[PDB]
Amino acid sequence: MDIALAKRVQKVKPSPTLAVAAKAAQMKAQGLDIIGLGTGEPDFDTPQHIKLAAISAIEAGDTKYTAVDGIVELKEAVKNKFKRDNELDYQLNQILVSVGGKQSCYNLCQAYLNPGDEVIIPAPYWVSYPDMVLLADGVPVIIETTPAQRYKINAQQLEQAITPKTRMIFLNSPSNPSGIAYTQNELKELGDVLKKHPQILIATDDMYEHIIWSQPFTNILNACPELYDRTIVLNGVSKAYAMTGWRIGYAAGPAPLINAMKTIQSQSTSNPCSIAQRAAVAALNGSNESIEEMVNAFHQRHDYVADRLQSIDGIEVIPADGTFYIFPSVQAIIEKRGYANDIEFSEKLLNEVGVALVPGSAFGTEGCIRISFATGIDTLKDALNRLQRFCS
Amino acid sequence: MDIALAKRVQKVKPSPTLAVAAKAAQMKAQGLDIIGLGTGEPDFDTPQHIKLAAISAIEAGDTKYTAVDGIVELKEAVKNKFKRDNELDYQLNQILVSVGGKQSCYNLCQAYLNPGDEVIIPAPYWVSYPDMVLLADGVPVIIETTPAQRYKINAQQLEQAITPKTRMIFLNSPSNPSGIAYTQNELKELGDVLKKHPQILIATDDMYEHIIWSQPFTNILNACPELYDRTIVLNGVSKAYAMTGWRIGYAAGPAPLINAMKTIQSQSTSNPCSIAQRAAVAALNGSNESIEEMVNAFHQRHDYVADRLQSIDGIEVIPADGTFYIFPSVQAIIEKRGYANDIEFSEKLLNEVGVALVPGSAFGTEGCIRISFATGIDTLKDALNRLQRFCS
Repeated sequence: MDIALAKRVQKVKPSPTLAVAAKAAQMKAQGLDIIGLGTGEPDFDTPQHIKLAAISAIEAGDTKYTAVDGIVELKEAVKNKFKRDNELDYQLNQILVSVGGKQSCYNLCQAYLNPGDEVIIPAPYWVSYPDMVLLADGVPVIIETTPAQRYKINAQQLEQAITPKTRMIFLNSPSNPSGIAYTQNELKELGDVLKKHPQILIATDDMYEHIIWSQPFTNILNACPELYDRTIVLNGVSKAYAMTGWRIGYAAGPAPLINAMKTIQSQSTSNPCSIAQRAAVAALNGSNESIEEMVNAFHQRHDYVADRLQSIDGIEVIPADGTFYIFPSVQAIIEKRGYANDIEFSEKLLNEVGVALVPGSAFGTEGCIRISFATGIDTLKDALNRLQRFCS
Repeated sequence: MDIALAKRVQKVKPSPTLAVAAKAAQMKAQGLDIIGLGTGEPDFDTPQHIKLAAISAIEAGDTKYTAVDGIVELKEAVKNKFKRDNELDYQLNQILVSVGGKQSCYNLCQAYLNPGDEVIIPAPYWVSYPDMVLLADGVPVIIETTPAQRYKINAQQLEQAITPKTRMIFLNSPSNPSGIAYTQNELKELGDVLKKHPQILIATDDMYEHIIWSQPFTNILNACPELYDRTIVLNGVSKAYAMTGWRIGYAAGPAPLINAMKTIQSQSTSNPCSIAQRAAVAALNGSNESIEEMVNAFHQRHDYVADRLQSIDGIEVIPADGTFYIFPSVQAIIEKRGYANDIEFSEKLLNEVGVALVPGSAFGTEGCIRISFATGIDTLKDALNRLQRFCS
């Protein structure tokens, strides 16, 4: 009598960042004093001129289907953003507007990956990279890194993991969860390895491109232009303009790949919310001021948090270059107390002092925790006080 | 030099509804005198109370991540809409809000179907049914119907199509492209066959449920409530409330299937645009004044269009029960003028008098065309004058 389900969903698990978020929302909605230091979104509202454009779009009758791959105003804005921000040249047939940055990745895997294809994924990785590979029947090949490398892979590791079967790699810099960015010198060394394997497609996820303070943002294509013809660039307005719930991402890459991704999209979501596309145009075509103000605040919150974590015995802290995440290791605490792993550390801490985090093993790096400083410094000081009490 | 693309994407060919829409848009954009008769979307704005609710959600800052399967106000409004409209009972863990009703269908295939699984699809079909089945490596099993059977399958056809590997059926009533609705009598005769094959999931697509005039709407569960355990109901607001651009659909069925579909969604789009969800809450909880207003206009247009198509020699026409489509056969003309098929008929009609419509072959019924009367009652009088001048 029991309904049998698709073998492909048994291979993955539901988003565990989103499960921590939903655990804490529901505990909060039941009256409990919980603090969700595992946020995926800033504490700023969408800037006012983006709102007025979405409102104004609703009043004009922009409530219809559009080109599946995005209205021309949006694709133009994207084209000009890649020229003016990243000195990359893309035609409009190389651009695809999608329903969040996550879908861009999902379309890429469905559009490109065949059963058994191996995808190099550096750990610590964004939770969804292996699940999106697995849903397309690819094989995640994880490269584990340590604080002794500031959580960045190196050329001999990469060459070691590459195989005749490997057909894609994800490079995510600035990284969710670590907050670390590859310098240009370092990206050059990785491109050198990659130019020797022409069958490998390079997916650079630049979603945190503007949330960076230790250096100006660079990506693999600035470092090694030679790889242009086999790189998809993935990006979005989610984090740079606090438009998380608007669900607008975008991508640029080789025309045949973009057309295939568009094929998957026309058969799953068709076009994104047309009101949200209009909002996105206002964002990309607007001034970066609300960015600079947001990023300055994230930076001062980051320094506050990193220094708080430094004062807690048993916590080894690696400072981020960007994003609103920091990824310290609680391994010393796990060992002295006898917990199985960072999951138990996370469950105990939630249950004892009400701080909800994402355990590092959800990202492939056991013994760490992911802390988001995308909330106000008052929430931060409270939560870190609670984490300090727990670690005593 | 060239990027190789995934085998699954080679199984699907571009949508013919999307290609007619885009080709007519270039022809109007160059200045030719084109009338579009192949839109899949009403010519009404989104009603004011929905628009107001969305604007107010923008100003209120509901611009962040929600629960992946939808805000609880919208899930409750779906629960009550199913109880109120269709006398079906569903709990919140049986309901999933998706990025358009197309995504509900896509999530369903990815969550349910295993490679080799056969899915029964009555012809004429919505053009996306077989593509979505193939993208999940399932195998479409078309039941072909004739204008004489009013383009409906009978019990004998459904029994002869079922095999050990039949796992799903799509029942789309009222139908895109035909406009025909099954009666409760005919559905029960179908449910009686399905009762003898418990392994078949039933996917009833009721997106056009309110766009009906020939009879009260009923679906397979009003006909055979016993099938409740193995039926998922797909719906949405795109067609009833003129909200295609908003990208909100919803589904109700068995909790373990709804949860796998949620898993797929959590790894592809996350939650749909939070602004659209509030707009959807206003639509479902609102009055039905917009719909009755829209639907009677469509009834008036259909009746005019149908009366017209009878008077044209060589055209046989079956009147519609609803939707904004009519699906008449031009086969007598293809023979007479020696055309290859409805495709050559459709390019020649668009070349000669600039009427854009969709050939019946795209929905799997050679020799018909889909006319859509979701345009002005004035524009329709002209479209149909051009149609004699082509056919007479």
